[PDB]
Amino acid sequence: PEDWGASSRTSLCFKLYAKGKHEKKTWFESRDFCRALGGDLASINNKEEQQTIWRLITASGSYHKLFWLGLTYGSPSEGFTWSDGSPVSYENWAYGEPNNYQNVEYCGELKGDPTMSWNDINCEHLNNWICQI
Ligand SMILES: [Ca+2]
Repeated sequence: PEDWGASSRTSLCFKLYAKGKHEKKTWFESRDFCRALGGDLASINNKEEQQTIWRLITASGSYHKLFWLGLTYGSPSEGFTWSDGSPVSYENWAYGEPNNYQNVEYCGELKGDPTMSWNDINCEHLNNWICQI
């Protein structure tokens, strides 16, 4: 769908998900859902993509929700990775994150407010999610 608010043209498309609580998915379920449509969980690779997603969040009127992104812990040599294979270069971790709290947080979620900050959280948490194609 045409992004009238974009400041530059791209054919890449982000889509926000989950209107109701029962729809919410684990990180793995969200990854699989987006791949079943031919894409993947969203990666956020620069500030422009972050702003594009923030436009989608405000346009959807679904505020202050948490969304799975494609962030997942890779290894000590890599740190975090994106499920779509992009290197984690741009980062927007919240203060004190990622913190692998209690040794069980290996997936990344977006706080859908103007900060657009990321936090690592347990992959089995039920969240909204963002796909990209
Ligand atoms: Ca955390």
